[PDB]
Amino acid sequence: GRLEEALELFEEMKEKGIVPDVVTYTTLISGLGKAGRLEEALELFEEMKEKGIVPNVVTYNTLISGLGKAGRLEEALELFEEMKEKGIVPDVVTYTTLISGLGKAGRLEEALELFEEMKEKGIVPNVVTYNTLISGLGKAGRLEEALELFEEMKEKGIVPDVVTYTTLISGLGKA
Ligand SMILES: [Mg+2]
Ligand SMILES: [Mg+2]
Ligand SMILES: [Mg+2]
Repeated sequence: GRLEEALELFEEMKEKGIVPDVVTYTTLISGLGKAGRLEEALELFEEMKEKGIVPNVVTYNTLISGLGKAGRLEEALELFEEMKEKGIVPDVVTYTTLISGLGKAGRLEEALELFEEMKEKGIVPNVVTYNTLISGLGKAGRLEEALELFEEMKEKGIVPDVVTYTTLISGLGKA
């Protein structure tokens, strides 16, 4: 939790000619993210790329999570495209965050497109992914597609929970 001290040592090591590496940057970017200090995490991320330190999936996940949380979806999507271009493979956490963020932003057609894509890449969606999409479809009156996803999740052995059922029961009832 002691971020201002960690940052002090970080500055100290650079001043002593000890070169930070991907672990150093990751730890700090994560800590900064969790501390609300997203802009500072992003500055460290820029810096690590200038120094030739290559970010990894943990780096991208942390920033995308932070940006998604903050509603900064255009920038979260920029990082997502960048990570795929660098051949850093996104994982279920990356997609969940984006589909959730695009969810909350009511950009539902884009969330469904990412959902399609994650399945093409072999990333297995989880109950959170399905719940977000089914909720979004449910609220838009797109009941038939919500029911297809509900059927799909059961078929894949993802077990629905009470919010999944509520959403659908609500739709069938008031629609
Ligand atoms: Mg920036
Ligand atoms: Mg940029
Ligand atoms: Mg770019």
